Amino acid sequence: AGSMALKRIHKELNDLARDPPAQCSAGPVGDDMFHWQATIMGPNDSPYQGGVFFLTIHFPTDYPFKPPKVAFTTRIYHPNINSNGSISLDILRSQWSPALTISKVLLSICSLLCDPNPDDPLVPEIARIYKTDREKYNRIAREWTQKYAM
Amino acid sequence: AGSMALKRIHKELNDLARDPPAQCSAGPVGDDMFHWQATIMGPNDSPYQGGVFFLTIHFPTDYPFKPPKVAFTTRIYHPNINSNGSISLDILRSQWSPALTISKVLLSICSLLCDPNPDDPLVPEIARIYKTDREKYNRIAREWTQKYAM
Amino acid sequence: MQIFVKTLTGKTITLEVEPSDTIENVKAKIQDKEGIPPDQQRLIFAGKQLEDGRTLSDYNIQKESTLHLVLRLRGG
Amino acid sequence: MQIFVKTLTGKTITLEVEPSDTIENVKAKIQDKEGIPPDQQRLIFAGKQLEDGRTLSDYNIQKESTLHLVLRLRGG
Repeated sequence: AGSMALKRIHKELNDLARDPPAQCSAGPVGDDMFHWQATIMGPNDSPYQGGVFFLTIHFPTDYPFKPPKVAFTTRIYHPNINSNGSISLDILRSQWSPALTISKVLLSICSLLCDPNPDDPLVPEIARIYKTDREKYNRIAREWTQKYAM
Repeated sequence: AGSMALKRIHKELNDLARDPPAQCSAGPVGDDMFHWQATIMGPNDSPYQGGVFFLTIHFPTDYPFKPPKVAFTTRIYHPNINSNGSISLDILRSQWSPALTISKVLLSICSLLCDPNPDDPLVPEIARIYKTDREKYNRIAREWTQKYAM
Repeated sequence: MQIFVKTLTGKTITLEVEPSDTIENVKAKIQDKEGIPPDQQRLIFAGKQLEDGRTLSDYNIQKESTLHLVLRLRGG
Repeated sequence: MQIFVKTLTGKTITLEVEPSDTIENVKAKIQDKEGIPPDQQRLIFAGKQLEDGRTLSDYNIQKESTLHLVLRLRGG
């Protein structure tokens, strides 16, 4: 019913625990299997290197047929992530499929950290800097990672 | 095996006893050849002048192929030494070679006391003072040497 | 019991530990085989940064569990 | 009580709400059944864009009232 969602989330949790990705980690916040916390590790060779970014994840009651709600709780300087921690990733909206898993979602966000999408930006002002002065962008992103992510 | 490490440590101990450096001294804490204590003497012409700084040294079981673990047990005001007595010296990490010895390590730390590295600092807040107000730095370092090092 | 520790160097080390080991104990062991100062170490399991005084068993870390090891940025 | 929410996809959803619900509460509920981030949502009733901290009852939104939901333009 929603017992169905729970069954699926337990399954994803078991899969994660068996072999978790190196660049991210996730599990229930407390005793509510619908409410998870995640860490995304700043990628190597990025201005986010060394950062640990915390995310909130809420699974809907008819998972896996709607996507999870996922937002950054750590501040991050990125053209595809806004001040609400809201994340611009198609798989979190129109492109979700019950085939996908939470690990796939976090790996997509790791990948987004490595490779921003400045031509279809959530935050135009950051994309502008990314596109015209990548060095300043790396400066500011590094500074935020030091302020907020360690 | 680790009999191999012991053989090497005995050797370093014998070398030290034969002709020890003037500015430092080291040997086994008790009956465990892997656990040593050291004194580093505050250098002349430094704000550490007059201080005796105690260190702990633990040799790993596959010495000399991993570096020794070395930390200050006396509090010291320095941009490259933190509140855990942890010491920022490359030879204690990526730059260790089985060629090096404990005497070389302690001499490097003496030298670090004479010549801090404020542009690549362990403790940024101290480096800032070092770089902008060397006189205040010398004041505070002198004060800590008097509180903690005699 | 054995546990794995994954890094951002992708690399995986194994540790022999007890359920009653504290997180500082685990960091001590990582310093032993990797030479990484405990104070540089951030340990993460199931989306949580692990607290130094807690035991493995407080986090339900069991045999064959995997932790993530993340190094803080530190100057020389 | 039940309220309707009309979109520019012409489409109509229903919500169970209380008069004391705030507009951010209503946006939370819309995120729940439609997956639309609250920050993308503009809610409009009787010619006014609704303010996040106000309650339904501050705007005289009653049972069977209808609100308009308009999505902001947002990039990826």
